[PDB]
Amino acid sequence: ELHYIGIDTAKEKLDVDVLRPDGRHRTKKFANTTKGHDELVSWLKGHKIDHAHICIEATGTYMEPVAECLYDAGYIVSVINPALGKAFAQSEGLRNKTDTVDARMLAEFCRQKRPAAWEAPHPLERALRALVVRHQALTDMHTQELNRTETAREVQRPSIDAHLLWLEAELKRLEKQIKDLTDDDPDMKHRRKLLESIPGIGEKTSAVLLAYIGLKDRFAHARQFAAFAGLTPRRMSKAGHVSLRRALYMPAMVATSKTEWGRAFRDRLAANGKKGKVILGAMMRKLAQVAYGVLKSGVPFDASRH
Amino acid sequence: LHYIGIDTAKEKLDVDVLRPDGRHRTKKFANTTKGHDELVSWLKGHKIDHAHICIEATGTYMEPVAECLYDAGYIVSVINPALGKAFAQSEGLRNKTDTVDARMLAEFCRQKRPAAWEAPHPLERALRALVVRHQALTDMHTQELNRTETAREVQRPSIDAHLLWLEAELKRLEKQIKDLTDDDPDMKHRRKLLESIPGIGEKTSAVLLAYIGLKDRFAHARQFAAFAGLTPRRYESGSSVRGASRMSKAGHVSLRRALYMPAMVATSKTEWGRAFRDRLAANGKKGKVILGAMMRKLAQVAYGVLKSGVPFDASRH
Amino acid sequence: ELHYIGIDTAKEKLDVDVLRPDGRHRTKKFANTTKGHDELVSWLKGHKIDHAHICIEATGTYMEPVAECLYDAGYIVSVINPALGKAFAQSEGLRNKTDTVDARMLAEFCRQKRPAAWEAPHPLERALRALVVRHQALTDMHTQELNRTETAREVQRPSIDAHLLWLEAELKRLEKQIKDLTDDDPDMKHRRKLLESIPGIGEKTSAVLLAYIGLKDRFAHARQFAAFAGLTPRRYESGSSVRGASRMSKAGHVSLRRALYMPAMVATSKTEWGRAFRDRLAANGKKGKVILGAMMRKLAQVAYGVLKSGVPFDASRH
Amino acid sequence: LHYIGIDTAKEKLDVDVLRPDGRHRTKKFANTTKGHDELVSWLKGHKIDHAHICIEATGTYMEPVAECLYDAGYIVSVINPALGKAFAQSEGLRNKTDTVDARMLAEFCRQKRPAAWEAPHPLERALRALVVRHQALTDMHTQELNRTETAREVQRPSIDAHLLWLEAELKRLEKQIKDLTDDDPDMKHRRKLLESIPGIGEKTSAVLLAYIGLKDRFAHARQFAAFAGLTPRRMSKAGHVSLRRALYMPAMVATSKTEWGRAFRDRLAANGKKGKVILGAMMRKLAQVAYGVLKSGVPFDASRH
RNA sequence: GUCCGCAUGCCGUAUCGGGCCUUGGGUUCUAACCUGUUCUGUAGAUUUAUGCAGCGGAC
RNA sequence: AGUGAUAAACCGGACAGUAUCAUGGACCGGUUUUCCCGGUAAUCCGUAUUUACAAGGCUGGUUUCACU
DNA sequence: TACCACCAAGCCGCCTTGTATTATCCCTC
DNA sequence: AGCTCATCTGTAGGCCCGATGGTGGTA
DNA sequence: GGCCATAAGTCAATCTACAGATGAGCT
DNA sequence: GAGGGATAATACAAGATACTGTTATGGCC
Ligand SMILES: [Mg+2]
Repeated sequence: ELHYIGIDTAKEKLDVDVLRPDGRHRTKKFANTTKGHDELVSWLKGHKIDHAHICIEATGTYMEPVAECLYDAGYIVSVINPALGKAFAQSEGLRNKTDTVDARMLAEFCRQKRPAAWEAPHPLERALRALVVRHQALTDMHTQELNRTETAREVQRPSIDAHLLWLEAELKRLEKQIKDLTDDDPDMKHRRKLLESIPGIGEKTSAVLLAYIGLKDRFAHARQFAAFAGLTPRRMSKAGHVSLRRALYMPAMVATSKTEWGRAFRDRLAANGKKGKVILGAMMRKLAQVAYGVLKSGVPFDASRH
Repeated sequence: LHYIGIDTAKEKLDVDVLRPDGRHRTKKFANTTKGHDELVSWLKGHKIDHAHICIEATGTYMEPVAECLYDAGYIVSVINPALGKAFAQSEGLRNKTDTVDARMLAEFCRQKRPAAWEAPHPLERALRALVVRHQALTDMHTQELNRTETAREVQRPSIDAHLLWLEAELKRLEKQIKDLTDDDPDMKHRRKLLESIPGIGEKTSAVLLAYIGLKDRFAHARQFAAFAGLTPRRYESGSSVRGASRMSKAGHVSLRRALYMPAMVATSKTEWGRAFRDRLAANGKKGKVILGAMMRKLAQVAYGVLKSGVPFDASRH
Repeated sequence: ELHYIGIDTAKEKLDVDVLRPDGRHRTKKFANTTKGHDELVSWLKGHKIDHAHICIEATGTYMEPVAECLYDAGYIVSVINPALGKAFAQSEGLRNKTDTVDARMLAEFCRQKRPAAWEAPHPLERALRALVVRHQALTDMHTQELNRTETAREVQRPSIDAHLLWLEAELKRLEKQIKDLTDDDPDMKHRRKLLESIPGIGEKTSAVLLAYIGLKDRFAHARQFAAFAGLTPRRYESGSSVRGASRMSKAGHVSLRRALYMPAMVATSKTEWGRAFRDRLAANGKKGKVILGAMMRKLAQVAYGVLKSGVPFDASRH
Repeated sequence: LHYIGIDTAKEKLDVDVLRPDGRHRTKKFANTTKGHDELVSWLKGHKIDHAHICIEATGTYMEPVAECLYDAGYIVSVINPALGKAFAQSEGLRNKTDTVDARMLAEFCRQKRPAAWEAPHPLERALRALVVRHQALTDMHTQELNRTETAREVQRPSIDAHLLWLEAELKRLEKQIKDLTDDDPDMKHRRKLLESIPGIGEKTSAVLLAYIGLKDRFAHARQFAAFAGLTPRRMSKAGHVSLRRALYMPAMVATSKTEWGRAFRDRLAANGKKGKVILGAMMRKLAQVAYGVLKSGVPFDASRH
């Protein structure tokens, strides 16, 4: 006795499809609102559905309320990468693509694949990643305006210089807001110190790594976390968080250039005859693994191991 | 019930059994009559009485082993290679640049539980073989036709000699097809029904029989249209993603190829065709769009007329 | 007597290649600095070169000072579209040494084609376009931060809301700076009112149009200004077989093309003469965006027409 | 001197004359033996007895009119169409029509002053035609060979019957080519020089001679390498594919089996070059050495390499 | 010999940007008609090849 | 930077192909959403040959070596 | 003790002209 | 003075150029 | 003097949902 | 009454798997 539910999410609506143990489908549309989420739970209890595994494609942040609602209702929620769903639909031989089809396709995804259960991240983890991605957003905007000074007309410059001062201030404000967040929590304070002990990783990179690694050891292996960033070869897969991947490139250079263990790594690969960026790609992968390793070890970085 | 996947190749087979408990027995074999008997014996050795084998439709290299296991007394499924690739990509994020392993096909078989494959009737195999040979030589004839336009004088003897040969051969095959369909009383009758449709003649009917077959495999005419890849492909999500509808093309190309000129003959110089054309033309559709739609219609009517078992009735349209 | 010079510009260094009437070359590289620009002029006068036609590629802000320098030093300066430059290099050979267009190639471009002479913009024209493109940059960033509010985390919202305020303030400030520019000059003040008289054009669109049309009427026909914005269809007819389909060329300033879209949408919807234009097109098998693309072209063409006429918009003419 | 630009079509012509004073004169003609005789007369109508005519290398529809005007007494230039298009994009940014292109070729002619086109010798034209036909039948013979691999048994009589026909025809042309060569004393000797190179045999010698021709129409051997599209820009590939493809198998036979070829392979292998990069390099070399050997007029000498 | 450890070797070309240039074609002929699908964006998801080598532990 | 010489050295990833596979979204009656059952030669959603085919064109960069 | 300067840097053919298929209807020997 | 509401499949080319972060080494 | 093997054989993340602009008539 | 010729359509994009031949020469018989 286990139902398999599939929810295709939109901004406004929720298309739901319940696959019963007998094999027949029940479907109903709902509003993607706090009210319409309570309507969904009531409609499941209406049909006497107590145990169910619910599958839902990671679709912006429109699925996040209902995923947490159904988790709290006491169901098994799985939030799948939508690339998998796309591939599954093709494997299921489906020609047309509609919302009703997708909700059914997700129900069958749930039954066949039996995906891993989804856990809502800790409030601190959610806060930290929010600040970190906001910080990258301002940096990008600061870089836009900093490029413009190069070829700016003299009537444009007062505006550009003014904007740069604002952006530089706001950037510092967040950096403190981040520091306050990690310093308050005893665990994050300690874990961040461990990351900064790695030569090549500083204030900025340590925050990014904590945002994606989290409080607890959610990864079982170092190579898993490296793969999660899209750093493991397939050429690099690039099948992982781009914000995590981009944050490691400049750490990789200062490591391979101005550290002992970095130059040691650089020279070894240089000997075998690797190009500059190939070595950097490799060092990005290594920094990721070492970062996860240092945290699980729970003791400062030790160069002797490398 | 065990689940087996076979990664077929020209020279080697690669086999992966999945036991009910969940352990993998694996062995490679030669893709030969000997190595097919080795497989059956190896399966029978490990006390594998009932199993569901899944094979990719790679080509003619997988056909003997599929027949061997069918005879041995197993459930053989022969899957569209695109489904296998898509399945591998649904199993992981980074399986794009990877082969579909025998293990993957066993998992495919367990999860999907695909339909059982049936070997075609020897007569159906012969017909489809002749029909695609006929298409092959038409293409070659067309090549040489195009060459006559801009030929040099020293080349023309060679091109003209080839054209004679190709026309003689095309004519020989057309008789060999006619003799095949006439000899069998079922095909003779079913062909006559297809030709009753206005827009469908001697060549198209042979192509339709080659893919419809003796038995009525398709439950609904809709499905035979989908089989040819002639149905539109909807692409809709939320209130933003709005992909324009287009011909799916996810079906037999040999079929889809054969229906275009019929569609053009239908919509142009036929009562029921013009009627269809005008209605869509009024609704504001392009010329080639109307043909694409008529192609789907002909396929759908072709199966409909056979399913009825009576000649084409214009009143129904 | 007339020499043909080509200058291949870079950030730091100039690369000059004189072509003599006889056919021999003179080559000398210079620094791309105020000193090196005066050094260039002296060097040309050194070799008794008073009459010459200089050809430079339009690569941005590194080639502007030297183009000014030579124009003032009494020479015919042509500033060519780099797309023309590359196409010329490919017409000279099939397997060219490099894909780059060197100074020698530019000297040759100048000789064979005798391109049109480049006139330096008026300080006010150059200032107005500077402010207008700055305004469009801040509008883009404002739109970025607007989109973010939709899906923002609550810890992020204070930062986004704060930025939006700054951007909105800056945009108001900059719009006033534009208004004060045009209202000071009696020429620009008059021309702006003539533009705004057109239904579907207001304060923002008028400034963009003035920025690209300028003080004087450089275009002979109004169709040419529509082409300058990249709003004219692109035909691809060849022989009998090769017949494609007409789409917008988009071969022109994006700043103009982006500025006219919402005006066109206002015109066809609310204004009488626009609605009239929409309907006649809509009668034929013409889709919504196709009508907008058409109205965009029309608005540009009317915008120029009105300024050339020198009298406010008159609905009777449409 | 007048600058005339002919835009060619299957049926019609679009002539555009540009006078020294700088005024256009347009007049259409039919692309026929009659309409070519009209053109000659109409030019002499406006007292044009000395002009440079520019026309795109467009199919074979411009071959008669080019031969006509060459015989009439004009400087005919037949330009690569890729150049023409590039020139059109250098003049403007917009629109592509027949009326534009006819006028455009007059401007091309004036500014560029392109090299004069010379009609091939009948034998050069015949040999090329046979060699081109021979490739067409080889490509068809391969199709039917591939088809035997996976053929059904009812198809197999048809495929085998076709192969026999194709093999008979290939053998026939190879003789027709050999007869053409052995008759002409020049081609007979020229081909013998080509075959003397280790790595070039019956097949390749005919292909090379088809594109080199009777006269030494290239100044240097490195020019002929460029004409095949074998020179690095990665290979440009800006040349005859028929000439290019013919050298790949000779290149393998050279680098693998011949003494001078192995030497070449080894030297690049020492520097650390990939398999196909060495083949790419040897293709260029065979082309260069082929032309060199003909210039010399002396059988291949290994010493030089 | 098997299984399990690994911040190990082998494999690895990051992510974002900025500025500037653009003087149609046909017609009943240039503020007319025919021909015309703007310019930019935003957010989220991603758990090993441990595949093969080493090195270590347990039985 | 020209001109002449070059069968040398450096720079070099050719072309053409073949076979095979493919059971719509839905609509119309029941049930009283879908699912499921029955029906579909009708209506709405369709730019064929998941690459249609043919012919033609293509006069190197540099380093040595001479002469300006 | 706060401030400055490096650290890495790949992409791979273009053009111009043409035409066939099949089945049904209409015209001529 | 303020608010709504008009469009919905995707497809121009070229040339000049810069930032990121975290060390070890300066003033 | 007629047959037969055989030399060569790189590629550049994937998805899923979403939004703004400007100017004129209306409120 | 039967056989041959002409016309209908025109912007293009977007699925997978398995596989082969070319030529010329030094090896064989
Ligand atoms: Mg969805």
